Amino acid sequence: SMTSHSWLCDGRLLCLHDPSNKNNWKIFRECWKQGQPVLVSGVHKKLKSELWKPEAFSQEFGDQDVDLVNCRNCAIISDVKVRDFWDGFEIICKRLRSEDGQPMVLKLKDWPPGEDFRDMMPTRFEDLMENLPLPEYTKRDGRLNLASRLPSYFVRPDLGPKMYNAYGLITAEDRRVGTTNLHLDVSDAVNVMVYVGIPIGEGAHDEEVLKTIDEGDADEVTKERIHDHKEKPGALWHIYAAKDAEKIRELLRKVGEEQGQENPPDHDPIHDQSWYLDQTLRKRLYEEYGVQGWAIVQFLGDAVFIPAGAPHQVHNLYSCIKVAEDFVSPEHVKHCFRLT
Ligand SMILES: CC(C)(CO)NC(=O)Nc1ccc(Cl)cc1
Ligand SMILES: [Cl-]
Ligand SMILES: [Cl-]
Ligand SMILES: [Cl-]
Ligand SMILES: [Cl-]
Ligand SMILES: [Mn+2]
Repeated sequence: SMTSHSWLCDGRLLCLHDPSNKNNWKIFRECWKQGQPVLVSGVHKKLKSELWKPEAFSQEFGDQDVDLVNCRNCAIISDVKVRDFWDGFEIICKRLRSEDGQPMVLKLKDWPPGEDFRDMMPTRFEDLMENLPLPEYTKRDGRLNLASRLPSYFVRPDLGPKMYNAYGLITAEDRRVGTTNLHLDVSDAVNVMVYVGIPIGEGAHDEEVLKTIDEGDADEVTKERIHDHKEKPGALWHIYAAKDAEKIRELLRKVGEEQGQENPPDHDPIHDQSWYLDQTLRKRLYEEYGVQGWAIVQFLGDAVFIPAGAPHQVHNLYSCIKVAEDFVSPEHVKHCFRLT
């Protein structure tokens, strides 16, 4: 039967089921005030699916110049055409190859660039902004979004949204790599999975995806969305409470020293955006520092709410198109204040 919500991460994560329900705020706001992330499913059913396909982005914008990142080694591929990324999104025999002759796992950097999403893609902008969940928090002029209402004593987010496009990580060695490394934001954010591309060529890659989710610490109910409902999984997230950020910095300073990095005692390994917490590091954070996180699988049409100050990392299972909007809730405005 249809219900309003469920609890994932062994009861520790709210999952809303109706993205446009006028009463969602009554369930949301208590979890949000406690500094927890929230998942909202079903946003893909509200969108115009023809606007969010890789072949359309290639046809309309393919002649623009961009830089890519090689996810495996962080090498920058400079000044290529954006069609060279899009045409390899799902079809493995079209991907740029490294010198070993293997197809690369690539991330499309800063595209559309800076604040240009609205100017470059006005119809996509309308379709996304009109269908964001919790609109009093997430719309540019929502009553509970302080972004447009704060003086210069607060760090204000750029004008959004921002698009995040990258291929899926494939191999057993790839399990230790991030799509986006561990970092934090001083604003709140909502991140929507608008498209998941499951390839063909090296298609039959189902098995390494299940081992990644299982070793990723995903709960038993999350494993049921695959086997029972056949939903498309996009990306594995780990999110940590804002209150645990300094304990994470202590672990990463100790590990940086063990690995012969030579860092001053005060340097900030989260701001550096240079670490991915693999199974070994996540277990060491729990056992040695007492810190538990949330392991979240973001399926097609899931919106992940990330609280200001919360350290988080992202590992794509398949090729993903994500679109994110920043906002400033009253619950978490302390995180962007420039004094004390
Ligand atoms: C039978 C329906 C309406 C179909 O979606 N399911 C619900 O109960 N939805 C619901 C979601 C949020 C709130 Cl706050 C209230 C109700
Ligand atoms: Cl907080
Ligand atoms: Cl458009
Ligand atoms: Cl709302
Ligand atoms: Cl990164
Ligand atoms: Mn982020």
